[PDB]
Amino acid sequence: RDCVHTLHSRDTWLKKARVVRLGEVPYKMVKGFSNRARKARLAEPQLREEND
DNA sequence: TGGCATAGATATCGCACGTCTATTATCCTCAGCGCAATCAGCTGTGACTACCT
Repeated sequence: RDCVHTLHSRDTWLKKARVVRLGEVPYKMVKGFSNRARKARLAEPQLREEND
């Protein structure tokens, strides 16, 4: 479990008063969902998985 | 007598079927500007009268 870690978006990290370091690799590329993003993904499902 | 298949008995994990509160950028309102026919005051012009010759 100590090797299992929780993650947040860069915007959510900033909300948590955290700034991602330069060049940091994405620990998890996952589904992205925001108002404009959600509507765009509903427009076409091919990029719903491709957002990451 | 003894090796073990063959199904009775039983859970067991996977696929599928219900809710739930938010990994992140809206909807009306009042004050601030604008545009077009009167109306009035600044300025020009004529009528009346003062002054140098």
